[PDB]
Amino acid sequence: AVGIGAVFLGFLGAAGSTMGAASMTLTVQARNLLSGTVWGIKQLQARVLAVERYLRDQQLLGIWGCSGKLICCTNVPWNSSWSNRNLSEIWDNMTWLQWDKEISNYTQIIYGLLEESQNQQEKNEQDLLALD
Amino acid sequence: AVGIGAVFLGFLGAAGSTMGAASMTLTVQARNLLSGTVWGIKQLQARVLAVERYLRDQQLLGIWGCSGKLICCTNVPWNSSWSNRNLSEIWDNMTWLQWDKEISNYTQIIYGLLEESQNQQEKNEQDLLALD
Amino acid sequence: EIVLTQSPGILSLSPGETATLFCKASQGGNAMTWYQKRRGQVPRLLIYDTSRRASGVPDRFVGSGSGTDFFLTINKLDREDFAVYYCQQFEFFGLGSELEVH
Amino acid sequence: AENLWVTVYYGVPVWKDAETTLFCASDAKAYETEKHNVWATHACVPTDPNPQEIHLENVTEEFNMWKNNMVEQMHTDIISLWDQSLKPCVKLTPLCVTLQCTNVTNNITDDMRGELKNCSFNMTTELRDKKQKVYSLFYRLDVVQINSNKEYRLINCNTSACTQACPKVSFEPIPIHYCAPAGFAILKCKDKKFNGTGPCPSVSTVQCTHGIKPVVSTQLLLNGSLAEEEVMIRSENITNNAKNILVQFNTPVQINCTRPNNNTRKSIRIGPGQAFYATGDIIGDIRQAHCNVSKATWNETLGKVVKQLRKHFGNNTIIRFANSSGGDLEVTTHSFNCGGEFFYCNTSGLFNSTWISNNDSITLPCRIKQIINMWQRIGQCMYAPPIQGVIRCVSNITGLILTRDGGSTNSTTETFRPGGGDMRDNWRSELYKYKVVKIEPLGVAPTRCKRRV
Amino acid sequence: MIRSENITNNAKNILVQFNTPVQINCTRPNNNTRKSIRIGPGQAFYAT
Amino acid sequence: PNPQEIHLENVTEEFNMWKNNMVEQMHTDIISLWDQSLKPCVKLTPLC
Amino acid sequence: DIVMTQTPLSLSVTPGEPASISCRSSQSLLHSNGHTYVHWYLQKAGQSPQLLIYEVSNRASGVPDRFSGSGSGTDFTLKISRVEAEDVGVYYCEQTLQIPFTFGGGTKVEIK
Amino acid sequence: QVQLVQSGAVIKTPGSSVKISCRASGYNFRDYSIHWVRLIPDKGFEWIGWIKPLWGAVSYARQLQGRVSMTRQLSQDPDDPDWGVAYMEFSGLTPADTAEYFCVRRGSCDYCGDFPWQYWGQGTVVVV
Ligand SMILES: *[C@@H]1O[C@H](CO)[C@@H](O[C@@H]2O[C@H](CO)[C@@H](O[C@@H]3O[C@H](CO[C@H]4O[C@H](CO)[C@@H](O)[C@H](O)[C@@H]4O)[C@@H](O)[C@H](O[C@H]4O[C@H](CO)[C@@H](O)[C@H](O)[C@@H]4O)[C@@H]3O)[C@H](O)[C@H]2NC(C)=O)[C@H](O)[C@H]1NC(C)=O
Ligand SMILES: *[C@@H]1O[C@H](CO)[C@@H](O[C@@H]2O[C@H](CO)[C@@H](O[C@@H]3O[C@H](CO[C@H]4O[C@H](CO)[C@@H](O)[C@H](O)[C@@H]4O)[C@@H](O)[C@H](O[C@H]4O[C@H](CO)[C@@H](O)[C@H](O)[C@@H]4O)[C@@H]3O)[C@H](O)[C@H]2NC(C)=O)[C@H](O)[C@H]1NC(C)=O
Ligand SMILES: *[C@@H]1O[C@H](CO)[C@@H](O[C@@H]2O[C@H](CO)[C@@H](O[C@@H]3O[C@H](CO)[C@@H](O)[C@H](O[C@H]4O[C@H](CO)[C@@H](O)[C@H](O)[C@@H]4O)[C@@H]3O)[C@H](O)[C@H]2NC(C)=O)[C@H](O)[C@H]1NC(C)=O
Ligand SMILES: *[C@@H]1O[C@H](CO)[C@@H](O[C@@H]2O[C@H](CO)[C@@H](O[C@@H]3O[C@H](CO)[C@@H](O)[C@H](O)[C@@H]3O)[C@H](O)[C@H]2NC(C)=O)[C@H](O)[C@H]1NC(C)=O
Ligand SMILES: *[C@@H]1O[C@H](CO)[C@@H](O[C@@H]2O[C@H](CO)[C@@H](O[C@@H]3O[C@H](CO)[C@@H](O)[C@H](O)[C@@H]3O)[C@H](O)[C@H]2NC(C)=O)[C@H](O)[C@H]1NC(C)=O
Ligand SMILES: *[C@@H]1O[C@H](CO)[C@@H](O[C@@H]2O[C@H](CO)[C@@H](O[C@@H]3O[C@H](CO)[C@@H](O)[C@H](O)[C@@H]3O)[C@H](O)[C@H]2NC(C)=O)[C@H](O)[C@H]1NC(C)=O
Ligand SMILES: *[C@@H]1O[C@H](CO)[C@@H](O[C@@H]2O[C@H](CO)[C@@H](O)[C@H](O)[C@H]2NC(C)=O)[C@H](O)[C@H]1NC(C)=O
Ligand SMILES: *[C@@H]1O[C@H](CO)[C@@H](O[C@@H]2O[C@H](CO)[C@@H](O)[C@H](O)[C@H]2NC(C)=O)[C@H](O)[C@H]1NC(C)=O
Ligand SMILES: *[C@@H]1O[C@H](CO)[C@@H](O[C@@H]2O[C@H](CO)[C@@H](O)[C@H](O)[C@H]2NC(C)=O)[C@H](O)[C@H]1NC(C)=O
Ligand SMILES: *[C@@H]1O[C@H](CO)[C@@H](O[C@@H]2O[C@H](CO)[C@@H](O)[C@H](O)[C@H]2NC(C)=O)[C@H](O)[C@H]1NC(C)=O
Ligand SMILES: *[C@@H]1O[C@H](CO)[C@@H](O[C@@H]2O[C@H](CO)[C@@H](O)[C@H](O)[C@H]2NC(C)=O)[C@H](O)[C@H]1NC(C)=O
Ligand SMILES: *[C@@H]1O[C@H](CO)[C@@H](O[C@@H]2O[C@H](CO)[C@@H](O)[C@H](O)[C@H]2NC(C)=O)[C@H](O)[C@H]1NC(C)=O
Ligand SMILES: *[C@@H]1O[C@H](CO)[C@@H](O[C@@H]2O[C@H](CO)[C@@H](O)[C@H](O)[C@H]2NC(C)=O)[C@H](O)[C@H]1NC(C)=O
Ligand SMILES: *[C@@H]1O[C@H](CO)[C@@H](O[C@@H]2O[C@H](CO)[C@@H](O)[C@H](O)[C@H]2NC(C)=O)[C@H](O)[C@H]1NC(C)=O
Ligand SMILES: *[C@@H]1O[C@H](CO)[C@@H](O)[C@H](O)[C@H]1NC(C)=O
Ligand SMILES: *[C@@H]1O[C@H](CO)[C@@H](O)[C@H](O)[C@H]1NC(C)=O
Ligand SMILES: *[C@@H]1O[C@H](CO)[C@@H](O)[C@H](O)[C@H]1NC(C)=O
Ligand SMILES: *[C@@H]1O[C@H](CO)[C@@H](O)[C@H](O)[C@H]1NC(C)=O
Ligand SMILES: *[C@@H]1O[C@H](CO)[C@@H](O)[C@H](O)[C@H]1NC(C)=O
Repeated sequence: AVGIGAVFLGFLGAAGSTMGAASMTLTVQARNLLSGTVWGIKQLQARVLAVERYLRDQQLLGIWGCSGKLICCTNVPWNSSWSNRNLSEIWDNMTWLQWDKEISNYTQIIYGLLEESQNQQEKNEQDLLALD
Repeated sequence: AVGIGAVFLGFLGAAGSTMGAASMTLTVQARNLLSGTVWGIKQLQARVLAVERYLRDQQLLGIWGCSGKLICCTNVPWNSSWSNRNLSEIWDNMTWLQWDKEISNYTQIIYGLLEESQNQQEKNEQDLLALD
Repeated sequence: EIVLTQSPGILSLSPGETATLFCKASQGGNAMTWYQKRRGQVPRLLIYDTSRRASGVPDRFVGSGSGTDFFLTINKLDREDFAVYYCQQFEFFGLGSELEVH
Repeated sequence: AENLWVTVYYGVPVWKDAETTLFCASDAKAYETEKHNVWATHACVPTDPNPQEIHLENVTEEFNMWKNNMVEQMHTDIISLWDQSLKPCVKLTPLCVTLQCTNVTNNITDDMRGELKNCSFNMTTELRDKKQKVYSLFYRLDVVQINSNKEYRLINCNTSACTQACPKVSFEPIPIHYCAPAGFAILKCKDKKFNGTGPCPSVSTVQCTHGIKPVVSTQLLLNGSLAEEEVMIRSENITNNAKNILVQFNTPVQINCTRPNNNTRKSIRIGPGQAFYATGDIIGDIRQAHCNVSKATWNETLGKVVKQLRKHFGNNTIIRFANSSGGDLEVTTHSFNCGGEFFYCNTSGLFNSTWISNNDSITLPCRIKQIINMWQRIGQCMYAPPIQGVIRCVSNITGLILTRDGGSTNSTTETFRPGGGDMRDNWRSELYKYKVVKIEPLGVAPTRCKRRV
Repeated sequence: MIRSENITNNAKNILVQFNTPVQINCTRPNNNTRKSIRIGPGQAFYAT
Repeated sequence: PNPQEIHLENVTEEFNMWKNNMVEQMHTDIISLWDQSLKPCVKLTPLC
Repeated sequence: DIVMTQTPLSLSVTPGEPASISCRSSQSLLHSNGHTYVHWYLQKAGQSPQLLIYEVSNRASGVPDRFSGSGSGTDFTLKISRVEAEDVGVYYCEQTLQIPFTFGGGTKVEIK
Repeated sequence: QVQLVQSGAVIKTPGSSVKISCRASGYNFRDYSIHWVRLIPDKGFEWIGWIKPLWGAVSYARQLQGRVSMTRQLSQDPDDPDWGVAYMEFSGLTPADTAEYFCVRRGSCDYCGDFPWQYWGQGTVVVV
């Protein structure tokens, strides 16, 4: 029939698959990220650590150009000193966990580059809107 | 004069009115949704239940096309097996509490339909942006 | 006072058949309870609120009816079910109908 | 046209029934009295002015008060903060000594019995070596006989050594405004004709309830929330005999309870910094503590509740009253608090009449008990200390807690009887207007617009 | 399955976990009637 | 490490130290953790 | 393997009386995406099976209210409300929640 | 489980007064009512009255007042707080009162009145 349990995977379902098939379904890891007298305080400090580290990822996402769009292009070019890999491989050769080792030095340079490339784009949108 | 207390209602003000007059003022139920040694823990588990179930509604809203727009069209058609009602009535005949009984079986089918209709629209926006 | 009247008196049957038991109240809009008492044993509950069942009662026991009429229909009669059956509303009991073998 | 599309709507008025933890709102005027002279005046939240009681036109809502929550939570936490005010107070273990008690100095007639016993015993001083010989006074409902001579002991000394109550704190009721947390509303039924269940066609939304007085009376509810127009009676199935009939009447009946012994206090020192307050001499006369209601007022109020009771049991029904056939001392009596001491009265001059369909005061002889076992927990009691001077209070009887009599005969009479029982039935006379709903925004409705690309 | 840290070490235990269970039948055959000695107010002490 | 003590040029600010808070909070909690270090310790009743 | 048992074996139904065919899985069939992955199929003898009820308590695009789906976790009932002459055939219960797809043993309904 | 154990059968004289224990065990005794049902031959069942054993508030039948009295005894120890015992002193007997006496209890059922009694006692027959 229509609707089967084969290609409709679950949480962390495509965790070994290639990036071109992991970016097909990103919402399944997205929605299970917030919901799911001293052992009540083990409940409190487990809950306010979940809603805190969710908001921290929604803030670093927020101050770039991506409010809730969940996939978004940007303006910074890709300097080959970061990864030096071909484009035609890294969407069907590697997998995401193999990528996260391959780049982990160069984050906080990209995250610093993204904020300035947004705030430069933000006021330049205003200067276009101000003259007209 | 200008500015009267008649049509400027309060919290849950239009709760019996029709949908065409309840969607006139939706912000009044919106803004009173977050703000307003053992009975301090009755304060803590009342606060982190308020900010948690607010973020849960802001996440289900977020992964559809509606970041903070508070009224937004979408792309899924309205199958008449859900409601089978006329359009010309349900904005001036019924009221919202009469609607919530009339549809409550068919939620989590609509909420599942909305995520796939966004993520299909999300990557197709990228494939339009990638070729040019 | 609420008075309860049981209809059939002695209802004699054979095992495997289906018996009905009709009990008539005198005040509408209430619940009903059906007590089964075997010969020389402690009575047990079968029905409360005119439709539900007690803990550990087979699903061949079913009761229905509202207003002033209340039925207890037993499908697929066993050999143990030939007992006295009692109505009860709030304190008042029926005099009890009897089930006998044929 | 027919190509209808889903449009979500955030922030939309609908609700479902739910139950979550509510909190206080003590009134801000009661904050001047310093550092918990009553329980929960610094612990929980200062209130707001002018709570936005706003009407909800064209709204009906199915209320309920018997399967209601928040009268279950109110019984839960009031038990708990009663235990919060006893953990600082002094444990009263070293008082379990074999007493030696004689009659109090009084004109002992054979008809009367000794209400107050003398009870001189031994008790350690602040030094661990020496043992002073001190005397006190004790009620007869606090000593039992160890069985020549006559030597008693405390009644709670078997199975439950239990604390004193610090005389800094006070057992007076202050108002408590229950408030819903963020995201929850409290619907309030404004109907002037509203029994227990049933759709209330005139509701209103608040955020904090009106001032509830937590009192503890078993029969004869006190000091709270009179009705609008008539005398309303309300129950579960009224042809049931185990569900109480919470009568709540319209004009108040003023009660005038007192205790005329002077009852001078004195402080016995248990050890290092642990005082124990015992009643010493009594100055004046040994008189019985009593209560008064006006006979012209009370009989007129029973004339009201015998009219509304005939609406459920028909006319020509000879309604009579009786005096709570049996039970413990705290249910056969009108048990209440007054100024810090615990009166147990005797409502048997009140509930004694018969009614057919065609200036002086009633004195109720009360009696006082010092140890207190409210809510009947297994290992607790609470020795309330004595208080100086003549004690007098004035309260409004607002509602009764009746109970029908489970007949099985073809009689006409229906002998109603008072009975306290569970302490929840007091707070169901205050929390029947309020239910708590959960605001559930983010609805969905079809209309004719599509998200353009 | 046997499993350890460095198996040529002598201070790390070898947690053997075997496949079919071996049923043990531990008992104590004294009848050992209890009784309650009262320490004070509401403090019982149960001694055999 | 190295707390970011960073200057605020062209800034004046009306300070106060007598109606200041946080010397009231510091007196409050130092009383309280002085009581935290005495609840494990031994009560000295039988020395009287 | 998960077991799909079908009750009863065969039913001789009158035209008009509500008929019920029940099937029970080995575990619950509710998935996190929001659909219950229990299905029902119609097969005539000498004819390929056709889907009737997908995503139960919702009808398909071409079947009327003569078929219905209801139940909960591990308990699934197919209800045939109004019987026609074409209602005869063998019905199958089948899960599309997990891999593999397991089918029912078959419930024959005939005419009287 | 819930178990209600009664007392044994007695032989009394006209003018005496029985006392029938009913020892409850297996549930918290401070919560649920205990009724008393008398079963007479040729008359069917007959109610007597309940006892709410938290405080001990009782209420009898209309035609048995002055002749019945129900007390209770709780369990005042935290080592075993579930058990308890209800009583019944049926005073002023008659040869027309020889019957079987049952102590019952409602079911922990919550859609369930006080009167649909689930667990019953073993039954005590009393001969006059
Ligand atoms: C709550 O309040 C009610 C109302 O007061 C109390 O009920 C009263 O209880 C007292 C004590 O039992 C009752 O007093 C007794 O009354 C008996 C009947 O009195 C009539 O008969 C005598 C002659 O027998 C006449 O002189 C009298 O005028 C009446 O016509 C008396 O017989 C009793 O006296 C006997 O006992 C005492 C004590 O041993 C002796 O001193 C006497 O000499 C005599 O031997 C006694 O007087 C009173 O009647 C009750 N009121 C009623 C029934 O309306 C409740 O007790 C109280 N609640 C609690 C828990 O106590
Ligand atoms: C004392 O009085 C109270 C109220 O005054 C009575 O309580 C009501 O009793 C009735 C009947 O027992 C209850 O009705 C039952 O409701 C169940 C739950 O339904 C809920 O949801 C519906 C839909 O939203 C609401 O309309 C409803 O109010 C409930 O909130 C149903 O499951 C029941 O149906 C079952 O039983 C009937 C009859 O046996 C069958 O026909 C059905 O097919 C099904 O098997 C039934 O409808 C009602 O909920 C109770 N509460 C209230 C507040 O009204 C007591 O029964 C009464 N007690 C005595 C001893 O007299
Ligand atoms: C029903 O409501 C009425 C409301 O009037 C209530 O009656 C009042 O109760 C309060 C306290 O319960 C009484 O207030 C007392 O008044 C005396 C005389 O003025 C004061 O001396 C008292 O102070 C004592 O407590 C202080 C702190 O503990 C001590 O420091 C001090 O030395 C005193 O010991 C206290 O303020 C008041 O007199 C009555 N009456 C009136 C007319 O207000 C009644 O109690 C309520 N009923 C119930 C059952 O709760
Ligand atoms: C409870 O019983 C005690 C024990 O008897 C009573 O206390 C004692 O009462 C007597 C008689 O009043 C006192 O004796 C008198 O003392 C004064 C002063 O010393 C003396 O001048 C008199 O000649 C007479 O001897 C005694 O002091 C007093 N206290 C003690 C410790 O013995 C007590 O009065 C009784 N309770 C009540 C409420 O009366
Ligand atoms: C409700 O009112 C009735 C009156 O009809 C009260 O009954 C009376 O109760 C008192 C005390 O319980 C009885 O006095 C004593 O009786 C015992 C024997 O039971 C005897 O040993 C004593 O010497 C003394 O006489 C009185 O006789 C009794 N009267 C009647 C007619 O029953 C009842 O107590 C009241 N209930 C409450 C809770 O106050
Ligand atoms: C409960 O109600 C009954 C019925 O009204 C009361 O019984 C009656 O009480 C009065 C007052 O005591 C009795 O009056 C008699 O008056 C004469 C002269 O004053 C006096 O000599 C008698 O000793 C008696 O007081 C009346 O006979 C009596 N009736 C009956 C049938 O007993 C009863 O008093 C009420 N209970 C309470 C606590 O008030
Ligand atoms: C309080 O303590 C005193 C001091 O021991 C007790 O007095 C003695 O009690 C014993 C035991 O009964 C007697 O054999 C002595 O003769 C008593 N001596 C004196 C001087 O009285 C006293 O019994 C204790 N109890 C009370 C109530 O006073
Ligand atoms: C604890 O002590 C109390 C006080 O004596 C006991 O209560 C009395 O026990 C006797 C037993 O001979 C009874 O005759 C009395 O009727 C009881 N008094 C009351 C007011 O009921 C009690 O039995 C002791 N034990 C427990 C477990 O509480
Ligand atoms: C509380 O009021 C409601 C509404 O008036 C009552 O509900 C109905 O009362 C009538 C009166 O006899 C009954 O015939 C109906 O069966 C009741 N229910 C419904 C759904 O209509 C209710 O009985 C009242 N309760 C009390 C204790 O008086
Ligand atoms: C209760 O007794 C006390 C003790 O005697 C009375 O208080 C005394 O009052 C007089 C004047 O009224 C003063 O001269 C005394 O100094 C007071 N004594 C104490 C110890 O305070 C009190 O008046 C009595 N109560 C009543 C209502 O008269
Ligand atoms: C209860 O006591 C109060 C005060 O002690 C009484 O109220 C007084 O009543 C008299 C008589 O009419 C009036 O002269 C006073 O002005 C009232 N004072 C106050 C403050 O109200 C009341 O009447 C008593 N009630 C009963 C039933 O005895
Ligand atoms: C007891 O009853 C009296 C009389 O109704 C109450 O006094 C009323 O209090 C309210 C509260 O503000 C006023 O609005 C009324 O005007 C008062 N009426 C009269 C006649 O004075 C009194 O509050 C009640 N409660 C207590 C504890 O005394
Ligand atoms: C657990 O298993 C692992 C993998 O089989 C073992 O790791 C290797 O074992 C061989 C066997 O001699 C060694 O030569 C290697 O040096 C080990 N390490 C690596 C990185 O290959 C490990 O020794 C086993 N542990 C135990 C206690 O048996
Ligand atoms: C252990 O000893 C107890 C105490 O005698 C035994 O319990 C008795 O059992 C008999 C019948 O089996 C009863 O008649 C007694 O009333 C019981 N006594 C008590 C105090 O309960 C028990 O049977 C013994 N254990 C074994 C395994 O035999
Ligand atoms: C990251 O940097 C460390 C040293 O700074 C280096 O050893 C490592 O190889 C780098 N990672 C990659 C993926 O090159
Ligand atoms: C929702 O489904 C239940 C059974 O699944 C049905 O009884 C009910 O009528 C449905 N709701 C609506 C509004 O049709
Ligand atoms: C003291 O109280 C008892 C209590 O029963 C009493 O019997 C006695 O008469 C009273 N008086 C005397 C002098 O003992
Ligand atoms: C009580 O009030 C009624 C009301 O009319 C009156 O008839 C009666 O005389 C009053 N007194 C009584 C019953 O003692
Ligand atoms: C009882 O009397 C009242 C008097 O107001 C009347 O309205 C009512 O109809 C009567 N009851 C009956 C059943 O007639």
